[PDB]
Amino acid sequence: MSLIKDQMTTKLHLEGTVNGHYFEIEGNGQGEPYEGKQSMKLVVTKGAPLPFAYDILLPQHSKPFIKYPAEIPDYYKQSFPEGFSWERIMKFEDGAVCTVSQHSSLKGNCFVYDVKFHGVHFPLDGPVMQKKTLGWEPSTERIYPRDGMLRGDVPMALKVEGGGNYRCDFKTVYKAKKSVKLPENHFVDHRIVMTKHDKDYTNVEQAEVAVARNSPF
Amino acid sequence: MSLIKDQMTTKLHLEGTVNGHYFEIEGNGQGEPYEGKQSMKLVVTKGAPLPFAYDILLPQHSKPFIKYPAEIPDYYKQSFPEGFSWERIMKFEDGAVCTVSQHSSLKGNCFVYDVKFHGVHFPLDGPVMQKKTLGWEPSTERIYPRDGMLRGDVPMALKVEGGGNYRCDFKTVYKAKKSVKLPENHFVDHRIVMTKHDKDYTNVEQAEVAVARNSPF
Amino acid sequence: MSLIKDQMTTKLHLEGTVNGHYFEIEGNGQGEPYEGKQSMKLVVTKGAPLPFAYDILLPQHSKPFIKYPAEIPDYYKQSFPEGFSWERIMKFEDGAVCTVSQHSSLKGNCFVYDVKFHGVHFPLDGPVMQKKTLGWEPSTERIYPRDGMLRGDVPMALKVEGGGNYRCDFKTVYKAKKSVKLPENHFVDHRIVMTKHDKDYTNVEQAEVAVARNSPF
Amino acid sequence: MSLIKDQMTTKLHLEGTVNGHYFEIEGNGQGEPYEGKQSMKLVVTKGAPLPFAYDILLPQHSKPFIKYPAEIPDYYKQSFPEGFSWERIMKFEDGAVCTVSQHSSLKGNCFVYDVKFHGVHFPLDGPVMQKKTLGWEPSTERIYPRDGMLRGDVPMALKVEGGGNYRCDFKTVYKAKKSVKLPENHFVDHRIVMTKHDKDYTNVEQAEVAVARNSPF
Repeated sequence: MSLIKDQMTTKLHLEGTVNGHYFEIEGNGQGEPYEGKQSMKLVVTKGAPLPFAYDILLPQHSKPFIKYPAEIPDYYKQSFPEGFSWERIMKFEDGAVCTVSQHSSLKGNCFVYDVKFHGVHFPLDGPVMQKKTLGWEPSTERIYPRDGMLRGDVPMALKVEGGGNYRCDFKTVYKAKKSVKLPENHFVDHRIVMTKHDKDYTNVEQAEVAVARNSPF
Repeated sequence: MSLIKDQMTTKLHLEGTVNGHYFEIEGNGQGEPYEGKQSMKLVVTKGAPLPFAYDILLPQHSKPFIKYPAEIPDYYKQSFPEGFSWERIMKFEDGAVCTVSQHSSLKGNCFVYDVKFHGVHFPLDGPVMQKKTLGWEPSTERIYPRDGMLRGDVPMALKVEGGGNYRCDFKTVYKAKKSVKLPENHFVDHRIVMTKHDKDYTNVEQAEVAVARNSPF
Repeated sequence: MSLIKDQMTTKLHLEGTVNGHYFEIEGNGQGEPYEGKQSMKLVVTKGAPLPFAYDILLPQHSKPFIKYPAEIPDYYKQSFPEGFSWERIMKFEDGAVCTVSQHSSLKGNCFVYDVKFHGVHFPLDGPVMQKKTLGWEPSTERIYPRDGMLRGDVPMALKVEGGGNYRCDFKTVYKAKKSVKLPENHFVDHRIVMTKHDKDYTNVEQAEVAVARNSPF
Repeated sequence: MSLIKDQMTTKLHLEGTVNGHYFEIEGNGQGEPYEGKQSMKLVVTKGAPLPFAYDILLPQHSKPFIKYPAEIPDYYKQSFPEGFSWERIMKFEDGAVCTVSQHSSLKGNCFVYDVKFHGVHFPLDGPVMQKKTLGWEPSTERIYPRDGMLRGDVPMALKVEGGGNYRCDFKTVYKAKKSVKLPENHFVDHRIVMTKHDKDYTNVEQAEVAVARNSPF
C-alpha cells in the first residue's frame, strides 16, 4: 500500500541511442505530487559529450507530479505501489522519429524510472544534430482512456535559433500494472524548462509544472 | 477598411467528395466575434442523404469568432477586409484522410466562406461510414507562426457508440491575403456542438466557443 | 458485357484544387490494354496557367492498361463493363498531402475517367510551387487484396532541379462496382513519362508502361 | 583493404525492447555476397520466450549480400573494410512503430552486426502481440542517394492467420563510414523466409535472396 506524500523524490536511469550514438543518463529529482511541480538533476554518465540537442530528452525524465482536480481520476497516483509503464512515439516534422519506453516503480518515498530512448533519421544539418534548439514551448496534452489503458496526444514545439519552431507530435500510452479507475477525456497543461546546463550538457537541471483540467467551457 | 462589429453574420458554401460521393452544403450563421461564440444552420443541397457521419464536417464550417486577449495579435480579425485562406489535413487513426481548403472574405457585416472537402480511405465498417459518431470532444489547438503565415496543430477526438473515441490529428495553415502582425505561440481552447439535426442530417445546426490564451503558467 | 479489345481509347475529366487554386483538365488518350501501354493528351481548360508542378497530376490520368500475366487475376479488366473507383493518398516528404478519388466506366471502346484532386500544404518555396520537378522515377507498386477490394502501396520519387529527388508515398484503394476474382499479392512495375508540354503546361502529353508480375524468386 | 570473397560469414548481436520487454539475440550466418543469398541461425539469449511475433525481427538480421549488376554501384560492398551504419523506421498500419539502428563492420571474412531494436504501441489484441503472423511477403525496395548517403523505401506486408496481410512501411538510411561512389535510383527485389523455428522461437533460422536492378523498361 501507498499514500503518496506532499513531497517525494525521483531516481532515473536512461539508456539511449540517437543517430547510432549510445549514452546513459542518471537522474535524481524531487517534487510536490499534488501541486504538479517537480525538478530533476541529470548527469550523462556514458556517451558524453552528447552530439545532439539535449532538449529531445527533457520530456522523457514523471507522471505522478500532475496536479489532478478531485473530480478527475488520477491514473498515475492510483497505480502505486505497483506503478505503471509508458511508451511514446515522437514524430518530428523533418522525418526524425524517437521511440521511448519507460517503467515507473516506487521504493519508499522515491519514484524509480527506467527509460529506453531510440532516435533515428535526424538530418545531419537539422536543429537536433546541429544543437540549435532553445527549449520546448508550453503544451496542452489530451488524456483519454482506450483499450483499458490511458493515452496522451500532444503537439509539441521546440524553439530553434533564428526564433522559429520545430514541431514534434507525441503519442503516449500509459499502462497501470494494477486495476485503477480510468478518467474521462481531459487535458494536461504543461511547461518544461531546462533551468541550468554546463557547456556540453553533461550536467543538466530541468523542471516541469503540469496541471490536469476539463475544458474551460 | 473593416471594423468587425460585436455581431456579424456568416454565409458558407461547401463542395465535398467523401468515399467518391459528391455533396454540397449551404450555411447561414451568426456570432459575436469578440466573445468567441457563433452558430450556423446548414442544408445539404446536393448529395443528400449523406452516406457518412456528418460530424467530420463540423470543424470545416470560422476563425474570426475567437475571443483574443488584447495581448495576443488576432491574425484572423486583422486580415479583413481582404480576408484569408486556410488548408487542413485531417489524419484519422484508422488511415482515413481528409483534405480541406477554404477562402474567407467579408461582404458588409457577413463573412463569406468557400470550402472544398475531400475524404478518402474511410473503412466501410468504420465509425464514419457506419454513422456511429456522437460529436467531437473539446480540444486545445496550438497556434504558432511559420513561413510568414500561421499554423494550428490540434489532436481531435470523435465520440463513438459504445462510449470510446476515434482520434484525428488536424494540421491547419492559415494565410492572410494582406500583411498583418503575427502572434507568438499560443493556444485556442475549442468546444464544437451539433445543437440539432433532422433524421438524415440534411438539416443541421452547430455552435462553437473558442478562446485564445497563453499557457496558464 | 465487355470484351476489352487490344486497342481502346480513354476520355478523362479532372477537377482539382491545389493550394486553393481551382483548375479543370480534359484528357483524350489511347492504348493497348493487354500490352500495358497507353498515352494521353491533356488540356488545362480552367485555371490555366497552373501555378504548381504539373508532374503531381501525371499518375492521376488508367488501370485497365496493365499487362497482366494469365496466372494473376486482372482486377481492373474483370470489373468491366460496370467498372471501378479508386482513392489515393499522396504523402510528400515535406508534409504536402494530395487526396485523389476517381470513377472509371466504359462507353463503347472508350474508358471514361472522372477525377477529383485536392492538394494542400505545398510549401511556397518547395519544388511543387516553385515548378522545379523533372518527372517521376520508375516505381514498383505492391498490389494486394484487403476488405474485399484491392490496395496498392508504392514509394514514388519526383526528380528535382539540382539532380536530387522528392519522395511521395502513394496509398491507393481500388473498388470494383461488381464481383470479380481477387488476385493474391503481386507487383506492378511502372514508368510514367511526360512526352511533350508547352511552356506553361496547358498542353501536356504523357505515356505509361505498367506490367504486373510475381516476385522473381 | 578488403576484397569481399564469394563466401563470407556473419555474426550478429541484437538488443531489443518491444512493448517494454527486454531481449537479446545472437546470430551466426553465412552467404554468397555476389549471388545475393544468405542464411542466419539465431538464439534468443536474454528475454526468452519472446512475447511477440518473431517475424518483426527477420529484416533486422545484412546488406553486403545483394547481387548488384556491374552497372549499378554497390554502396554496401564498397564501404568495406570500415563498413556502414543503417537506421530504420517501421510504421505498421495499426499505429505500432519500431526504430532500428545498426553498425556493420568486417573482421576477417566475417561481417559483424550490432543492432538496437525498439518497438512501441503494438496493440495487445494485434497480430504481433497475439503471434498471428505467418512471415513476410516478397518486396521491392527503392534505393536512391540523398544527403551524401543512401536511402531505401519499401512497403512491406506480413501474412496473418485467416489469410490477410498486415502492412509496414520501411524507411531506411544507409551511411558508409568512408567515401564511396553513390549509385543512382534503383530497386532491390527481396524475399526473406524463416526456414525453421522451435516452439517459442528461441531458435530460428532464416534466409534472404536480394537482387538489385534498374526498371525493366
